[PDB]
Amino acid sequence: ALVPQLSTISRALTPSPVMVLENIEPEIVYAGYDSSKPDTAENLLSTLNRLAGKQMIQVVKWAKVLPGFKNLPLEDQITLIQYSWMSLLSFALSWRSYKHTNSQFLYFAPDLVFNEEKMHQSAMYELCQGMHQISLQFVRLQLTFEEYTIMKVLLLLSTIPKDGLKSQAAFEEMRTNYIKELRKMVTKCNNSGQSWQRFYQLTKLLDSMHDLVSDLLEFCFYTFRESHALKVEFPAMLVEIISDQLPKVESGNAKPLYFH
Ligand SMILES: CC(=O)[C@H]1CC[C@H]2[C@@H]3CCC4=CC(=O)CC[C@]4(C)[C@H]3CC[C@]12C
Repeated sequence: ALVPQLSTISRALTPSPVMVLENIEPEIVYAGYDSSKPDTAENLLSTLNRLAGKQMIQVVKWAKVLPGFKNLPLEDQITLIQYSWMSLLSFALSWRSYKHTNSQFLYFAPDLVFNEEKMHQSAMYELCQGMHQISLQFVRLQLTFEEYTIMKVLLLLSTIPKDGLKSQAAFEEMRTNYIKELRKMVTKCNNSGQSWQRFYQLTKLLDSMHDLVSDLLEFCFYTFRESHALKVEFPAMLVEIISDQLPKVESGNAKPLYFH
């Protein structure tokens, strides 16, 4: 007589959150690097900024379909993306470096791979070495794609306003759920000692991104404010993001969340 509103088939066929993360992972983006131009800081940095703007367009499309993110107030979704963008892009850079070059180079894009020489020419050498160190860590830990996709969501949820989000409870719920995903993901089959040791390594890695990202942002805000004198160009997307972030971070309104 009445139509069952529950779908057994639907629940059974719905993919796990981890499988969804794999399904929504953005496709690789090209930098549009032109080797006919000289490899001076002005050109390399402008090209990386253009690449960043293209990558952020895809990050936003990804965030729209990230399981759980839609549950947070809109204002909070926008805020987390703005506070975490540098952590997401630098972590993804190490991932590509790890997968495409065994962490021997920094794989910004298929058409723009930095070797030591480009790192020096970029005038961002020490920062490049810092992102490279994360890539090297991926090799030591043999980071898996599943672990990486969960950690990336955790990074999106790693920095919040000192004040607070519109819904701290909604945020905590999502953050706790994804930490649970990582927790289960590192569970072996049966060996708590090894399982906790790896969870510790992964969370220590996540934590280490805050100091790296702070240094990346210091340099970013610096080149941004002196873009005219330095001739470093930024695409509309980055001007929007940085114009919002710079004052908030510099006034002490960004609060990093740590595991340790
Ligand atoms: C121009 C500048 O200040 C540099 C310093 C840190 C650099 C960013 C470092 C992380 C990064 C990784 C990418 O894969 C795309 C470009 C970005 C997002 C870089 C764009 C250029 C930045 C913002």
